[PDB]
Amino acid sequence: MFEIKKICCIGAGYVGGPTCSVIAHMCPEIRVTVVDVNESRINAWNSPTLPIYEPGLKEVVESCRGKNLFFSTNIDDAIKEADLVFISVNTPTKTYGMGKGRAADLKYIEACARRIVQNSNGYKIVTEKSTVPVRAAESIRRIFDANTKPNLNLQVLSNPEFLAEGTAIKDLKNPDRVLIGGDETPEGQRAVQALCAVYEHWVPREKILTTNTWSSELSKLAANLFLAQRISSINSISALCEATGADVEEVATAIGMDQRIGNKFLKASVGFGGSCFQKDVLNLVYLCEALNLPEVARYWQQVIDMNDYQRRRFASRIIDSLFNTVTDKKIAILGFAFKKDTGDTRESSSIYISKYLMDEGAHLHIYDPKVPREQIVVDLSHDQVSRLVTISKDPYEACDGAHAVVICTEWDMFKELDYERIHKKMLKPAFIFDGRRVLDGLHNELQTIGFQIETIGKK
Amino acid sequence: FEIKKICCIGAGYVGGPTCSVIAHMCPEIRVTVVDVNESRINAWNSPTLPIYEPGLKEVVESCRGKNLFFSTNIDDAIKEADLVFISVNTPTKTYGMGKGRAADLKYIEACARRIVQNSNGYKIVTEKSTVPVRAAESIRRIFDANTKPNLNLQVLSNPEFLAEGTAIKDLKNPDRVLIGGDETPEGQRAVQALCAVYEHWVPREKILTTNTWSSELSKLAANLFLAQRISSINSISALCEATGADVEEVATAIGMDQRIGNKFLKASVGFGGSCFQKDVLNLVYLCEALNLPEVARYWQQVIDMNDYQRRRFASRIIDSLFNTVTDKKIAILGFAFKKDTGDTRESSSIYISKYLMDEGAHLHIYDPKVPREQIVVDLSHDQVSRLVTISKDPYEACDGAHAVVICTEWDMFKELDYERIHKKMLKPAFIFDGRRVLDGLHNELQTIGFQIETIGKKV
Amino acid sequence: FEIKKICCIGAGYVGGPTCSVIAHMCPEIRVTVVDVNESRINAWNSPTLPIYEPGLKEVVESCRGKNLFFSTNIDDAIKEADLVFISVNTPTKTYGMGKGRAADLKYIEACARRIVQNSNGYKIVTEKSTVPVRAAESIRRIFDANTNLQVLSNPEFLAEGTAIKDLKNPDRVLIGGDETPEGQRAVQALCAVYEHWVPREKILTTNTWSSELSKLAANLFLAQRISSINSISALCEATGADVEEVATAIGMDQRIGNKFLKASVGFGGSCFQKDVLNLVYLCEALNLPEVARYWQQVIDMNDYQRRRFASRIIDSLFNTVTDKKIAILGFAFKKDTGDTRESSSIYISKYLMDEGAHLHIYDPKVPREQIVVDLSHDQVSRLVTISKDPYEACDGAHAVVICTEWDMFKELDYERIHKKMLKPAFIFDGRRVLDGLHNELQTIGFQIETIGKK
Ligand SMILES: NC(=O)C1=CN([C@@H]2O[C@H](COP(=O)(O)OP(=O)(O)OC[C@H]3O[C@@H](n4cnc5c(N)ncnc54)[C@H](O)[C@@H]3O)[C@@H](O)[C@H]2O)C=CC1
Ligand SMILES: NC(=O)C1=CN([C@@H]2O[C@H](COP(=O)(O)OP(=O)(O)OC[C@H]3O[C@@H](n4cnc5c(N)ncnc54)[C@H](O)[C@@H]3O)[C@@H](O)[C@H]2O)C=CC1
Ligand SMILES: NC(=O)C1=CN([C@@H]2O[C@H](COP(=O)(O)OP(=O)(O)OC[C@H]3O[C@@H](n4cnc5c(N)ncnc54)[C@H](O)[C@@H]3O)[C@@H](O)[C@H]2O)C=CC1
Ligand SMILES: O=c1ccn([C@@H]2O[C@H](COP(=O)(O)OP(=O)(O)O[C@H]3O[C@H](CO)[C@@H](O)[C@H](O)[C@H]3O)[C@@H](O)[C@H]2O)c(=O)[nH]1
Ligand SMILES: O=c1ccn([C@@H]2O[C@H](COP(=O)(O)OP(=O)(O)O[C@H]3O[C@H](CO)[C@@H](O)[C@H](O)[C@H]3O)[C@@H](O)[C@H]2O)c(=O)[nH]1
Ligand SMILES: O=c1ccn([C@@H]2O[C@H](COP(=O)(O)OP(=O)(O)O[C@H]3O[C@H](CO)[C@@H](O)[C@H](O)[C@H]3O)[C@@H](O)[C@H]2O)c(=O)[nH]1
Repeated sequence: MFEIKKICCIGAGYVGGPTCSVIAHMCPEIRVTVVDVNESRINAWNSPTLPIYEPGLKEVVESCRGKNLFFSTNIDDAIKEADLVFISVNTPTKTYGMGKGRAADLKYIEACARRIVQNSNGYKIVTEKSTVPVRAAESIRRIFDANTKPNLNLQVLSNPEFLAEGTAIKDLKNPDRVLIGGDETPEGQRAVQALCAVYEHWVPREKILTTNTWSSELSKLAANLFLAQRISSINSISALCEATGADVEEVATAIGMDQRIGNKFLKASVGFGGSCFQKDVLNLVYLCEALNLPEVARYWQQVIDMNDYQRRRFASRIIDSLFNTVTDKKIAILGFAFKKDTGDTRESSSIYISKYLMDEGAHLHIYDPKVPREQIVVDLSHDQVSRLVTISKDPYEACDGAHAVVICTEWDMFKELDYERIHKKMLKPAFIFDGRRVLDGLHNELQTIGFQIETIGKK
Repeated sequence: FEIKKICCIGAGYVGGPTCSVIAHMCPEIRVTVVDVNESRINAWNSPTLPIYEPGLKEVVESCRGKNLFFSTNIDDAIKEADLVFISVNTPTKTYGMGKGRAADLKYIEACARRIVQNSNGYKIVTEKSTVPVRAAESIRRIFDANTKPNLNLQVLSNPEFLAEGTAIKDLKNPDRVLIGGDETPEGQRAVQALCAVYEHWVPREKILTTNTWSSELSKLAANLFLAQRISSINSISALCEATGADVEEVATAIGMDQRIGNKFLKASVGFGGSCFQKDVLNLVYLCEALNLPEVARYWQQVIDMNDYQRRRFASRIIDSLFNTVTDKKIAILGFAFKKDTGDTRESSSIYISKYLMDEGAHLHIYDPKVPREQIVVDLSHDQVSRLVTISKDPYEACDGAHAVVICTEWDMFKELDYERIHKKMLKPAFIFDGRRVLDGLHNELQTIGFQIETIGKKV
Repeated sequence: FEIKKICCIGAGYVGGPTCSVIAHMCPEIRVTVVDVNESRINAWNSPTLPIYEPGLKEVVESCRGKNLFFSTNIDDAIKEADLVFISVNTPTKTYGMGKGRAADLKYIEACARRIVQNSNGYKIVTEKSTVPVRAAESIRRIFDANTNLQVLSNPEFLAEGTAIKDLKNPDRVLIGGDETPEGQRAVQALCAVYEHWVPREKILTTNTWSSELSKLAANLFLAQRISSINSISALCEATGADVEEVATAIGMDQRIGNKFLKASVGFGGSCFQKDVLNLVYLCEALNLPEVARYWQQVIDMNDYQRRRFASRIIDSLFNTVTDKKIAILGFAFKKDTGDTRESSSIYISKYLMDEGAHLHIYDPKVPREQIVVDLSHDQVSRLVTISKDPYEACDGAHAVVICTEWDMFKELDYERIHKKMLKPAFIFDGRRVLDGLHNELQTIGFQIETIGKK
């Protein structure tokens, strides 16, 4: 019977923000207050230009901002007034100690939990939205039960997020499903039903799926595991195609017409990237090693190993094709973002293709149309960067007097280039290693030009 | 030109149904299925077909005697037919080099050589049999080594995608038909000619033409992807039992992401059937042939997971019976590898039954459609005489037993009288549900006094 | 056409002697030996050459400025030459993919590209560097791209220290080339150069790959022998047999030969280990792990032999060597050279340095700056002294460690050495140079331990 009147969200990031903006927009009589430790980020949200850009987000925020939606920096009063409290802070991979470089660090989630119980009174619904390790909600509950008061009654729910970077507003206005996890006790289900009620304001009851708490946490990770698996699986197929004279695009199409298999996430590449997949896989493999599930640990670890194989063997072909040495040779790196049409570099296959060539002493010239040059120096640093790396300002400068052109990001502009011009002003034999299949179709015109072309999944 | 006479060498789970469906759809084409096995051809020409397949008996009776024939006269059949299917079995080698891993092609080769010994003029030889990549090239060399004047034999790949239990449905309305052929003129003659046969009931949009190697590899990749889904959901199942999450919940949340799909996410004791294990093992072995050890161990994980799923389940039964099962009666419900078939090939029931037989148990096995003599054959290799009993009905098997092990998801098992089953079971009585069919009946079952444990649910 | 002008890119231990010997034999041919190291070139034009090779000083001074030249000007040497030798180094890559295994072909690639940037008309490019199999296909692809040049293989078989005798009286010459018309003309042209002083029966012609691979295979067999007889020495030590008797016995069987059966602390030198590693790394790419791990045993045994010997010393010195003066007699990798590439002396010294031993190192032909360089990367200032004469090195020494078979180490006065060593005294004979001299040393009071004696 509980009705959720005011909402607070700790963490105004890529998840915290748009999620609450849409809630605000869909349920005009609910107050949505987004707070965050980073005072700048909060300010950019009330600013004309948003901290994170998502198509349609500005329209949504500007619709209810100041009406029922508020961005604020006063976290404490947001919490003590709220009915439901989202925890949407980050869980970065631990950089030291046990689980170094795989395990998730809960220090921020724990900070939200302690600050909540500090400022809370009466009844409240705490809902974690961050990708957490299974039973991380058990920690939030430990903390709350340890620091209890009279009339304090805090209920912990899981409500993970699923939006893809790029389609967030669509993916939230019209979700494939909404996921809510709660205790299978009466205090839980009441809290589950309260969060349902909020999602019912624009999400049909049929797409709202309720589970237990650990099913919901585990669901978040596994969805990413299955997706990343699909890519590693087709990538391994692409290796096999090159050895047997098959074409991986032909094999993809045939596989994906099996409706039980489906056709999404089958485009073989030089490796997947992004701030989410590899992190979640490592998180799950570390969790498994801690629950004495080595069989399961090493099952999922093959998603990473294969993705690491895909990248390393690309670099190997380049060196193997360049007469086994690539030291002091100019090489063009076309594309630095992990996927096209973005400026995000996180875990981009190009960082590692570049780092491999940099270990040989190749003189790299890098071009991305959207990535700032100073970001590329960070991703390659940690200098060896000054001697070998050079961020070019247009593609043709990168290919001038180069041995090879390496395409590492699927930018559509790379499909349009003047490979006539590039060839005259390259060293011979000129090579093209395309690791994003963007040059599919153009293979014949390129050979006759004299270009030597090697692409993933075709001999 | 038109194919007017088809011959299919191999009257098994592929050759029978696929040919019945062609005849039923192509009245003007004479379809003859041949086999070296006379009892089987006898069964085909009888009111009791040699396999149980929903709907197969109507389709056969629909045109048997008119354009559909079953004979042991292989030689005259090859001679008469325009198109010759190769649809013989391709088991894993149980001996020699690659024992336990490599595919055994002795049955393909015998077809190829019989085909050439029986052939004049023009024929299209098509292999449906799942084979290693480059396997048609062998048939092609055998034909080239034994060409006689006017002998023109074209070779095609036409992998089959039906699933047992849904064969007539899959054949009558396939997601796709895949044909692999020479990029040469004679090959395109051959491929167009086979497209014409399927174009009688299969829309041209759903007919995929590729080269021979892509076709064979697609069939392999399709099966690998499917089996991977099962191993992936099963690996999640083990993690569920350790965390308290529920695999049926997690599966559901995962499958509503349309990029993943909701098919083939039903955790089990282990996938069976003639093809998944052997096809993975084939691809893995072939990867070693071609210096691709990374790919080999990426897919090897599919089998290892499945074998761990099975061992872990056997272990629950034994650990929950205090690690001693000697002379304890155990009911085994379901011996078929899936429901709606009589095929037991590689059924998890076999491996589960064998684990319990090694512990000295008294197994009473029931299954609605698997013939009695097949079960005895599958557990022999007597241990069977001392330990194994085939039960006429499920209540007999559960009578005086310590536990019920459900291995096949036949619908009837959910409908049993467990009230009755309990009174005559030894106490404490266990139901180990290896297929999640008793889901939602757990509360009722516990009050009846039954102890129920199922894949992917924390005890 | 008769080859009238020859260029050799790379004036090292191969390009220098091999071209000196070509010039001394062929007075109607102009041989210019070039290199980027200007100090190396200048030393080749000096009364003190940049390498110690017996007979080499005579040969060079007999032609330098008649038909033998050493220049920094790489381009004109190629432009005007009829034949360009590539004799540059192919080390083991210390970086990137295959670090510690694969051969670095960056110096070959440099020649191939400078040749075509600096040459017109007809020229013969010969690969004398020890390359992997099919590396001559790579130079061919380069030349057929930036387009008339022919590519040949002519590996060298000279061993350092005997380079002059081996170049004047070779067992055989190996020339590998294309099986084409254009190729077989270029091969018989190089034969003509060698036929001035090598008989035709001892000139062997094959194809490019068979030649590139014969060089590696030959060095494998050679290195395998040493390791093989070295393994027997450890067998001898445990059964009281004697490695020299066993070796002598083995070698009387004509089918085995009597050569390369001298046990030792471990084979060194620029090539064996890198060539074995090269071939192993070749084998992985070719999906041949048995061949790979077969030849890998040639390296493991070598490393074992050195370690076993280094531990011999530490164990015998009552298990501790910290702050103890030890003499290292012999830093070159073999006798009659000053090359210290992969000398076992480096590996024993580095082992002894890890124990904190103060080393005093002597070698007749190795210059002191090389030893300091070889033993570093300070730890060296603290622990390593370089002695002007041997008796200085052994003054107050706990032990004398012989790592090189310089004939003069017999000639020493171990009466005198023993009087001024700390007690008890030890000699560790890593080359068996002291056989027969034992009883003397035993009576003098020296404790003598060598390779292959219990
Ligand atoms: N990036 C994505 O596409 C998705 C991310 N996620 C989850 O979101 C996490 C990070 O989310 P983002 O919004 O992308 O990152 P973010 O770092 O932009 O957002 C988290 C915000 O929380 C603030 N914060 C951290 N600790 C705090 C504390 N104790 N008190 C107050 N504010 C605090 C941070 O300053 C930051 O602005 C991931 O690790 C994952 O768990 C889930 C789905 C997708
Ligand atoms: N059973 C299935 O679900 C499917 C299997 N496949 C593939 O189709 C092939 C056939 O499989 P099944 O029909 O299940 O096997 P099966 O063993 O039931 O049928 C093969 C038939 O071929 C006959 N045969 C063997 N050698 C012969 C010869 N030299 N001459 C004449 N007849 C001969 C056998 O007696 C047998 O009746 C396999 O390669 C399998 O991988 C493809 C799709 C579905
Ligand atoms: N040392 C030996 O006994 C033999 C060695 N070989 C092979 O012959 C080769 C020559 O080895 P070494 O002479 O001992 O080594 P090295 O290091 O003495 O000679 C290489 C010389 O070439 C110069 N060089 C390298 N790249 C150059 C370039 N691009 N342009 C101009 N000069 C360049 C270097 O400055 C150096 O002085 C090696 O590949 C070796 O494996 C073959 C037979 C015998
Ligand atoms: O066919 C394909 C599709 C994608 N990719 C690669 O996959 C990577 C990841 O792309 P994407 O899925 O957009 O990553 P994210 O933007 O981080 O979003 C993922 O991670 C989020 C956080 O868990 C989930 O909400 C999303 O559903 C999931 O797509 C990229 O580098 C792509 O190049 C391929 O290689 N082939
Ligand atoms: O979610 C699932 C789906 C299946 N299974 C099991 O997996 C096995 C295989 O199931 P299914 O695919 O229906 O069996 P098959 O009849 O062997 O069909 C597969 O193998 C055929 C032979 O290659 C292909 O033609 C089909 O496309 C492919 O589905 C059976 O033991 C099932 O019980 C599960 O455990 N969970
Ligand atoms: O019976 C023996 C023979 C040699 N060695 C050791 O082997 C090493 C190398 O000796 P050697 O073969 O002379 O070395 P190199 O001077 O490098 O010559 C070898 O390596 C050259 C480069 O590949 C080839 O040209 C020669 O044919 C080949 O003998 C030295 O450290 C020696 O002490 C022994 O220990 N015992």
